[PDB]
Amino acid sequence: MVQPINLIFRYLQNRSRIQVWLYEQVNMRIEGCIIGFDEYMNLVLDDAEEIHSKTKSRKQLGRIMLKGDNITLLQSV
Amino acid sequence: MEQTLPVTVYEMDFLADLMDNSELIRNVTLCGHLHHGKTCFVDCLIEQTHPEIRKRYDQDLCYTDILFTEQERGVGIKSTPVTVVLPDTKGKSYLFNIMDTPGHVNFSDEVTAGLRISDGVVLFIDAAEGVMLNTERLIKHAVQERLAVTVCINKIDRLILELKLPPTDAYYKLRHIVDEVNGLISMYSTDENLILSPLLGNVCFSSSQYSICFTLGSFAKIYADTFGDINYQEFAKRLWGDIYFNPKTRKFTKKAPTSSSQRSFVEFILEPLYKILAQVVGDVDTSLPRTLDELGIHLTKEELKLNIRPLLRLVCKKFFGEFTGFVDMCVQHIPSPKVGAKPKIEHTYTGGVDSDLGEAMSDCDPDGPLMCHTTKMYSTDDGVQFHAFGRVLSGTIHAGQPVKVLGENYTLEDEEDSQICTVGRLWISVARYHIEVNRVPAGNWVLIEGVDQPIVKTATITEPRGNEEAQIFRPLKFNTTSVIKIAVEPVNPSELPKMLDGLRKVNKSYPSLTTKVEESGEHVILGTGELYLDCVMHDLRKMYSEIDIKVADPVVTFCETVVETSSLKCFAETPNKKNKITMIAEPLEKGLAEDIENEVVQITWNRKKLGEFFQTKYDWDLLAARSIWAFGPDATGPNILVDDTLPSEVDKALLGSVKDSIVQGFQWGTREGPLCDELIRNVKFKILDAVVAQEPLHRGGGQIIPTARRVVYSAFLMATPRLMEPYYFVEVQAPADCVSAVYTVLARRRGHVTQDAPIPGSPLYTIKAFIPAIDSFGFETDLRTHTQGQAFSLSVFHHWQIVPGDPLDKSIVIRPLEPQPAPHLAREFMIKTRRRKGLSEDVSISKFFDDP
Amino acid sequence: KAHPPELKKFMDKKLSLKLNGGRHVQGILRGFDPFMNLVIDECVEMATSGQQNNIGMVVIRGNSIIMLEALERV
Amino acid sequence: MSIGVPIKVLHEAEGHIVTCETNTGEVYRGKLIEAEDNMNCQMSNITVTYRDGRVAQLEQVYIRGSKIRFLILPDMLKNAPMLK
Amino acid sequence: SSKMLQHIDYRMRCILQDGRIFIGTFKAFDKHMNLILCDCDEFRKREEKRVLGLVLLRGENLVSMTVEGPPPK
Amino acid sequence: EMTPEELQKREEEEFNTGPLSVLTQSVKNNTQVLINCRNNKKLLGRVKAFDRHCNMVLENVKEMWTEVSKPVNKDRYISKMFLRGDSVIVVLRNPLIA
Amino acid sequence: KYVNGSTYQRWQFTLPMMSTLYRLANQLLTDLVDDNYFYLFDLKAFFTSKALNMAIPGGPKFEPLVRDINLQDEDWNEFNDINKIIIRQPIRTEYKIAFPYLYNNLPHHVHLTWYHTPNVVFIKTEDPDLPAFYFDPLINPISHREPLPDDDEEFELPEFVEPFLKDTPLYTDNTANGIALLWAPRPFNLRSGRTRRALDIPLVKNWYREHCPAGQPVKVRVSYQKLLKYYVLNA
RNA sequence: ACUCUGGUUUCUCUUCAGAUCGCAUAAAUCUUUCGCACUAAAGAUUUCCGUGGAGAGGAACAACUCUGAGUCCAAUUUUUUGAGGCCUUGCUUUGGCAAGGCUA
Ligand SMILES: Nc1nc2c(ncn2[C@@H]2O[C@H](COP(=O)(O)OP(=O)(O)OP(=O)(O)O)[C@@H](O)[C@H]2O)c(=O)[nH]1
Ligand SMILES: [Mg+2]
Repeated sequence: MVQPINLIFRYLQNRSRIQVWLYEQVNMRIEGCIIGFDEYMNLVLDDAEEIHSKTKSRKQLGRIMLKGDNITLLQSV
Repeated sequence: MEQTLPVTVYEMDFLADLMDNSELIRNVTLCGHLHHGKTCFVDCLIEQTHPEIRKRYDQDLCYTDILFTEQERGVGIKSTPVTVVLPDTKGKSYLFNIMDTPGHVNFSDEVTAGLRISDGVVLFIDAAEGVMLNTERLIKHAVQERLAVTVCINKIDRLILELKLPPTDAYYKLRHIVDEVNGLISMYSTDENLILSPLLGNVCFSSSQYSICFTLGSFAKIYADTFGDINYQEFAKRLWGDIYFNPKTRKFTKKAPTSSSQRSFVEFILEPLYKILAQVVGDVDTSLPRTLDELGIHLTKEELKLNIRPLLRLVCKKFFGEFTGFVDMCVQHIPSPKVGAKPKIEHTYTGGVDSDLGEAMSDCDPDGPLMCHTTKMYSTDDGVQFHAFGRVLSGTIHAGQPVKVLGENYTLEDEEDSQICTVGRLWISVARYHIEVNRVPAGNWVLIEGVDQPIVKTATITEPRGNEEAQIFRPLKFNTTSVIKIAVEPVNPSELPKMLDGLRKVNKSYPSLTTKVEESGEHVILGTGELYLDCVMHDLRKMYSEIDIKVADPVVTFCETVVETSSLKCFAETPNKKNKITMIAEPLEKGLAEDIENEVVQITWNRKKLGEFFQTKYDWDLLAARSIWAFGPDATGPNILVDDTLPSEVDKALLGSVKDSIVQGFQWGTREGPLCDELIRNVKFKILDAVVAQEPLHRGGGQIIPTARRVVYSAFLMATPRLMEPYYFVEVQAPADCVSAVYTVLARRRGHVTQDAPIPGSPLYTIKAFIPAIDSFGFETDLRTHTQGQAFSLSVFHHWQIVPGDPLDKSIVIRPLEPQPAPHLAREFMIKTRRRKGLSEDVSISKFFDDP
Repeated sequence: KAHPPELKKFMDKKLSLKLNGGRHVQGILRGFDPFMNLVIDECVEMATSGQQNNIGMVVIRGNSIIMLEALERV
Repeated sequence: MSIGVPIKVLHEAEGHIVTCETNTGEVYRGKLIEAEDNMNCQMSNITVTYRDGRVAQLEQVYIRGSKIRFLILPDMLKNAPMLK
Repeated sequence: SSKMLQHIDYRMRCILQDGRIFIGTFKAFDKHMNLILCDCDEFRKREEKRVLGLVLLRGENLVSMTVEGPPPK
Repeated sequence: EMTPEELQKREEEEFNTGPLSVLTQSVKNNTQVLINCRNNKKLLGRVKAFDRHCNMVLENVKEMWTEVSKPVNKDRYISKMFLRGDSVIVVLRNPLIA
Repeated sequence: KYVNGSTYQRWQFTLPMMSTLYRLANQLLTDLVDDNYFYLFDLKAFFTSKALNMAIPGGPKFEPLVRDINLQDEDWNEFNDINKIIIRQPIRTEYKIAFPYLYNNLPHHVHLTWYHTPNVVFIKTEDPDLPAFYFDPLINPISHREPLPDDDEEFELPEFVEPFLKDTPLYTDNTANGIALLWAPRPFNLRSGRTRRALDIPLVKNWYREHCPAGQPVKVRVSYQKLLKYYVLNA
């Protein structure tokens, strides 16, 4: 049975197109290429980008350290 | 209510509120062998839940065993219910309806009266004695009454303070006990999902002398409250069973490090328990306070001055605390009774689960149609009024509410065994006090006042003006057979009514008691042994009738069998001279009477499955196997009525016209029997031919029932009739040196020793033997006197065996007051029973014919 | 001392998660931590726009999880 | 010294019908199956009142205890032994 | 922490994070300020009183406790 | 934590080298500090002391908060305050004008 | 430390003292670990036998408590019809003491004896050079032969933890002696007690309370039975 | 982790004690029962040997072990924040509240 940070390690082993949702910010999600996590689910993303739902203007961010206290959901593509 | 109840850890409003939520109720029977720790375990639970009720230092408070004969004999005699509120390991309080049942095997019937109203079983096993006679018998009777079985291996201190086993070898002892119980459950149940292991929580380890009680989870929680970061359930999954601890990798391995490491049970559980008991009993003065400081226990200076056994009980009361492993085990592994309502209704209700009332009884709802079921009658100590005890399976009894009590002979077409009785009072029955309640919802046990009059053994209390299609719960199928027969008369005949009154009362108190009057006006009590009938006779002379009562010598009830087919095909015409019946009687195949009695077959089956059984198992043709009419004196009795009437010679519809009366006469004939008016056994009655009258006022009823009994009797007598002896299976627990003494005691009483096997891990032996029950009177007295008390025997009914004589042998002279030799014992056993019965001096084979 | 949330009842079950910002999600549970972050196979997103969006294996932070409903019978 | 009294009352409420309100205003009434030290409540046979007033029937529910505003327990547990 | 063991069984008023009021008999608390209140009536604003019963209020949503009345008999 | 030692003064190595050192500066420099705090308020004062939760004792504070009318910025002066430190957004040493 | 004071009223003893006093009194004590030895030979058994005008063979004989039913004066009812009675073994005196309500018409002032107490399987330790917890050869051997979790599972025991009394030895040099003191007769199962008069201590009361040994002459046998008679009349 | 009780021994008195007051066991008297009463039983009373508890009084040395009381946590799950800002109505106690939509 999969434990979650093992699948985060498998995500960076896959260097997937990880789209991360936000806590309380349902409009803006962030695409990225995941590289590293830690004990507290802080995530660095190589080519991360903001996607709204009303605007949908994907803004490119570069390699970010999105805090663990802000993420909701790590989907792929 | 508001009665004056003792001080308790909970409060009775919380008990009455846990009564409503029937998910938090555990109806539990504590059953085991004699003196295997059940009453002392209930004492430990009572001392846990009652701070003012404390065991004396040198003498164990029993707190059940509330009868005078129980306190004097030391043997539990009646099941005492105890309703406590016990907290779990997680701290959750569950209502516990606990039936402390007698472990003596003669009082096995009392366990059945607890097994009916229970959803689960805690089988108590002496850790020294291991699995004994009544532990095997209550494994069998617990998995056959469809109950969840858990095990409390009580008296583990005997592994420490008596045998002084090493902790590895006492682990081997406990593992052998758990393996023996697993083998017995796999023997008496095809299912293997009820494997008992302490890893599952099914097995609890205990010492009710010293108030030790732990499962693996509750011992792991002592580590979890001592050391914080450990999760105790995962630890409890590793504590038992060939799992070793690696303290360099800190991990539990199946492979043993160092080849001298111990198992996790020995290292983490048994060696701390040994060190606690060894530091108390050996090193109290020198080194008990530093190990007590290591365990977190501080005792007062007044408390360390105690003697070594009360100090052990106190030290383990402070270490182990409450008995939360028992509650772990009975909550995880004994049903809800919401969950346990459906196997209870499927097994014990006569309508089954598929009825409209069986559905509403499987739901177990307190706002349902009232379907209480009482199995025990508890006399108040004035002796006059009884209180029916049982569980509410649906609805709610109320005090003051009129109610419809259905006796055991109530069928839906015979509605006369019912009676509308006003419920007087309701009690939640703890053992030495009763909590008077206004109502009792479903799933709970209740003492009911006022419903005691219309019932003898077993009641189904329903409500009047509804539940018109309400059937009874099944009567208590007992573990054994009440065989020992004593005649009972008053010393002064003028106080016969008191005795008759008292006889009715012992018929209420003892569930497998049979009080009858024979045709000589002789009052007869049937019991399971001499301790059972000694307590019945004590209650008869002291509790119920305050009069003096002569007892006869104990005798046994015999059965009657045949050994060959009947010589001439016997016949009987009715007093009309129409309706000739023509039967032969032949002996049954070997093991078939055991199959009919142990419900391996039923006439409640269809003809296809019944015929398929008798074809594939006993080499019957399907001609004969589809022609079975009935099953002996009851619906499960050891005789068969077959019709081999061809449809060419007999009209089959005209034969099915009188099938009911021929079946009734056959059942009555096998119930009495022509040798000595005691049950016919292991006889196949083949109706060869049957003339039937054409018009129904000439056949049927008063003509064909006594005619069918006469042809059953004559077909039986023309076959070569034999008497059958009840044989007691005797399990003797002797020392190793007293084994040849047990053989010597048994050799004087026609007993054949089956086995003498060492109790593995104890210095004792078990001699399993087969004594005749007519030769077992004072056998345990002979054995314990001859061995100076070192050997001890429990004898329970096993089978019926043919007496070595021939009962129809007028060649045999019997001087009246002599022990007869074996080859004409049956001739002694037949006529004296016939004299006791008062029948004629001899039965001729031609008494029930029509030619003379 | 962080005990794992008691979810082997819900392993391999079809559950509908509610997430923080009025959000919703559906999928098969595959495991957890003591922090109740859930890993999900066959994840269908199910937004409030009304059209159902399959993903597959996702991971959900346990902070954002309001409720589990086991849609499958446990 | 380690575990508090209200979590003991929450463990005492298992099997009973509790009604738990969560952070998003949704009220869940039904049979509390299991509850942990954190207030993670596995409940069952749940009547749900949402914020609008709609009532749904959700037969197996696991609420994360962080989001629980309060639980209304049965008053039977006013006589529970840890509340003495 | 005797500053609220001083307040056990007093009829207390608990203002919450949404602004709702819990007037209940303060039975128990712990280190996380989870309250057990029995016979608790909720007061919200338009005035109405909503009886609840035994409320296990989680400590996250508790702002302020204050006494309404003395402990009953 | 892999540093379970009793003699823990790493928390003011935190306050000399790390991120919170900005306020030990105003413990020692006695500099005016602008605090953007959670109710869209500004607290300018001078922090006397603080530690790891960023709870600060501030002296002689002007606090700014603006109201809608469409926003006019109001002020109130407070003597001296304890500020719970999760109730901040940002903390600012007020800059070198000269 | 060891007694009350100068009044000599209460003593409290160390278990090595009680062990060596138990060993010094070994000749006066029978080393029974039970009262199963006194089955049909205890006080209740003798009160029963006195009440039934029956004599247990090793036991006392009294005057009849009640006037006996003369079994040549009863007049052949249908109850005592000897042609109905199946005789297998003679119903002994012991059976009417053991089950006084089953085997006696008119059991009056009769005492239900204690039944079995479970057989105390205490292995006396012959060798003190043996461990106190030792698989003695009196113990019958246990012939050897489980939902175990996998070793791949990540359950670790934490550093502070080990078994509860790992530093404590399993047995000490006075552990088997204290276990023997558990099964020692009174007063040796005590470690505290109240002081008794030298009159009040019968050194040989539990000698005639045993069965009289084999091979004894008749005068010592009647002496055992009459010591039992006045023991039972006292009690 | 700081402070105030209570002690223990011995001698005596007083009262209660159906509790094995005694893990021991005497004697007297009366009544009953049978013998025909040391060699005999029952019931009851009494006296002795000599207890436990409580209370009280003396006098010997111990006085704070014991029984009590008064006296190291910012990273999901609670207490070191998803917080704050916009729009419509019902009433405005013209401060604004309640519900919903939002935006972050
Ligand atoms: N050594 C030891 N003896 C025990 C233990 N538990 C009970 N006993 C003793 O064993 C005897 C068993 O008596 P009970 O437990 O009361 O009787 P029971 O087990 O309920 O069986 P029944 O007599 O049929 O009711 C008692 O005399 C207890 O003193 C124990 O854990 N260890
Ligand atoms: Mg019992």
